[PDB]
Amino acid sequence: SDASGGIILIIAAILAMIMANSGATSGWYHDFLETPVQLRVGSLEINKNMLLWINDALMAVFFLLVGLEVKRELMQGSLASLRQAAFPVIAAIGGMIVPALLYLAFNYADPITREGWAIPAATDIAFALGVLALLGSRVPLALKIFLMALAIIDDLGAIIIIALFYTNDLSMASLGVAAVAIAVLAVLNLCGARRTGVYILVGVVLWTAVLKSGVHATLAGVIVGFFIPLKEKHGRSPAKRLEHVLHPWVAYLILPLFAFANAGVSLQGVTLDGLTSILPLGIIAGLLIGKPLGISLFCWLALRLKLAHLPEGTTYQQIMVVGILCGIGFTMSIFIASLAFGSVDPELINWAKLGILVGSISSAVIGYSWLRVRLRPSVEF
Amino acid sequence: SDASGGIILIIAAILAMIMANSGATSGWYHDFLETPVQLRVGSLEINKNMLLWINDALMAVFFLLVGLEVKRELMQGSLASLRQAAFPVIAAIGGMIVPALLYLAFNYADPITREGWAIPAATDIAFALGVLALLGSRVPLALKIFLMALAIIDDLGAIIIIALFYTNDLSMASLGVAAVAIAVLAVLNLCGARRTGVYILVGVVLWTAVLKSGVHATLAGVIVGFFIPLKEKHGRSPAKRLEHVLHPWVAYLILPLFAFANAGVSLQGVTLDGLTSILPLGIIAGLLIGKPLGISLFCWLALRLKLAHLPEGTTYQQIMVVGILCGIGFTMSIFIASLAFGSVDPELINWAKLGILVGSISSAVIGYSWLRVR
Repeated sequence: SDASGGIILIIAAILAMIMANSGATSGWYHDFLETPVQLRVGSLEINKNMLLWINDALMAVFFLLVGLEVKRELMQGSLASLRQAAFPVIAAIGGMIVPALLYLAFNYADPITREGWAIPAATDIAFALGVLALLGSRVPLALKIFLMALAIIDDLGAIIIIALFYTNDLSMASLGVAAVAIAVLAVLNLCGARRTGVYILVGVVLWTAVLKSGVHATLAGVIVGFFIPLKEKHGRSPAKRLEHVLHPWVAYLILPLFAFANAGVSLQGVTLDGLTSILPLGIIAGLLIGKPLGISLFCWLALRLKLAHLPEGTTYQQIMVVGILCGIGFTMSIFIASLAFGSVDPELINWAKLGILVGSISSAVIGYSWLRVRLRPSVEF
Repeated sequence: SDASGGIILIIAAILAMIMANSGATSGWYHDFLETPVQLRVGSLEINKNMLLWINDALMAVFFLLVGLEVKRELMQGSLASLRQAAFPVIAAIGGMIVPALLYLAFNYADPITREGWAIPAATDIAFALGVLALLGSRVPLALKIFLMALAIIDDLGAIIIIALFYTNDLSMASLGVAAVAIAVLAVLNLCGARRTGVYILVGVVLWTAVLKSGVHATLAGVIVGFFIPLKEKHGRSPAKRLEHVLHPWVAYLILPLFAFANAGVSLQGVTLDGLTSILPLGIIAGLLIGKPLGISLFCWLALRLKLAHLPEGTTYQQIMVVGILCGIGFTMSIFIASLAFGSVDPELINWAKLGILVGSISSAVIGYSWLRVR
């Protein structure tokens, strides 16, 4: 049903463009989105916009799910055995280096815009499986496994690196409470509690603790996911169950809402035909060329270097098309930009939005057409 | 396991007394509890204490559970049929009138302290079933049904009345959003959605909207509970399930935390031996005498007036003892006082805490000894 998740996502985002363009709404839209939000507890004052609380919450939840999933893979899936996992992993660290270097060579030596190196290295999972689910039963599962592993390694990779990069801002008190929350999660696991709500609570305390850092409040949900018990010992599993409960929310509510909030951009307001700025074309090159070339090349090199591939997907034809499909960073690229540029500049965000809008809808349509003539046609009669 | 829930509740409250008494901690305790909390959204500024957010949240959840339970009773339990429900209902409206009137006669014409008339009419369910579970398997289920019906009718009754009393404060915008949230709950129920989380979300919107009123933020959870589908059509029931999931939280976390936060009161600080003030003695009269006399009398009168009783509980001996057991308003009385006196005075709250502490530990020890021999 990730076809309807895809279409509801695209309806959301398109409705956000409409919102941010039409005069009658594009004012309410921005005055809502840029509304100041601050919380004061006696002397404690924490302030951000609406959009930043929204983003931090939504990505916290999303990466809670991603944490759950990457654990499941890491112990019972295509990331469990050192054999299977070799191919996606190699395909990833290559599907990230190339998108950056095509963007950094196009952004040579500009200390402001250098920091958005990790922008092409993102891939919007929902839009990829969204378009991919439009082809129906013609699509093999080895392909979706491969892609869903690639998206996760690259995105969680970028989030980890970005987490490591900006640390200057976290107070020792917040880091103390963070560490003690994590330790509570640990003891909670090792003492084995089925009750997952407790893990969630302590998780929220960890989130609030690092709340003054979107990348850390995001990474909080991944920590929470990583610390929820997996084993079916109970007869049921809490991690698997929770994940099953999340899947609908994060696909019908969380992502479409996030798109509705962060994909709206004014065009009628301003559309300067010169998309030749080092950011738009640097990013476009990082997604439309950086992704497919990185993926494809590193998979060739993976097969050569003794490391085989994930079964029944045509390495010459389909793998490279998945490589293109990796070039849609949409929501995740918007989030990464909103991390690397959120504090520094509000206008680099919009040109990044443009560049990644172009790189996305292009690698999505291009990847679509070369793929509609590569499925062996499920005949009906 | 409401025995362990009871003992963990009493450990929490006692630990709160220790907290608020011992010099080394009674400062941190109060500076934590009285810490200013304010949220600002552009021009929107909402501000309360830590204790007020804590109370509103905890009572929202609690009365979500109570909403669920009272619905379950209203359709599939002791409150379903007009026959069985007659006895607890009559026993309640009499177990509320008498506690007030014994407190209002003791608080004749004092426009400040009149308002706490609904303080003795509360009954801390957790402490009642907490001491009641200390007796073990000797306790019949008709008694627990009767008491758990009384507690709810009386407490939900007081909350409803208090909800209707102070309306002067709620903005038309917040009321508008409240009404539209409730409407969404309605449409969501009539279009039959299994997914209970949606009901919870809309529920939270309702809560947030009426957030500037503890009694309405509390009543929000009851609205949410009322609007969650009950039928076992799915093969399972979402309201029953959710209630089942709630029961351990609200007993092990919510109540002991609430008692740890609202039962701590300084004695070493001040203990004037004059507990003759119209509040302490009016309250004590309302709980220790008001409750048992109200209950027992209205149950006698219930049996007389054609309305029979709940099966296999001795009306002469046990019923009156339950009437005593209703005289422990502990947490609920604390909440009611924190509603009628939260905005008017910080010191009427503490004398209320004392009066209801006395009335509670006394009606619990007295109700205990007369019951260990029955």
